Amino acid sequence: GSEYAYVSVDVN
Amino acid sequence: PSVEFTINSKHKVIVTSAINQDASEVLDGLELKEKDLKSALVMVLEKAESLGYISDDKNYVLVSMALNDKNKKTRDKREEKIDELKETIEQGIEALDNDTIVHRTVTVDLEERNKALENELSMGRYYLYLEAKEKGMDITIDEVKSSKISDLIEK
Repeated sequence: GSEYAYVSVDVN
Repeated sequence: PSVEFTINSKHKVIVTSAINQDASEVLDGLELKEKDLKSALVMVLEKAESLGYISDDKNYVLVSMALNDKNKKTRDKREEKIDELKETIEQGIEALDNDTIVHRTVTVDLEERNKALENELSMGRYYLYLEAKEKGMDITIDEVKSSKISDLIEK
């Protein structure tokens, strides 16, 4: 609940 | 390697973490939670470049984002959050100004997130994995990880 939103990045 | 960033309702990065060793090498040293959204994305790419993991010779980067749809208020505002989220990464991209580098963005729902948790893998990677299954091509996480994102895209 503390984290409102999140994002992930895929890079090699 | 994959990098996961956590942001608040104010579109401010609160937590920064790397899921892979290579990711930690580039992610580490970044001190600026307030403006890690655009700054970390551009600095991290440069760090990878310095490490040699990423080469400007035609490099594609896939970025996935997810918002909490559990809240009705959030769902309505989600359109606004998504637009701003894309804009923040867009600025980082503008900072790079690299013609050889092309970015790609996708949306992720709670359904994909839950699956990612089960596999303890980044949701962004899961998205690519999903496409692989649709294609019917025998693809695995380790194999894809060993292969460049650009290479995976072009088949």
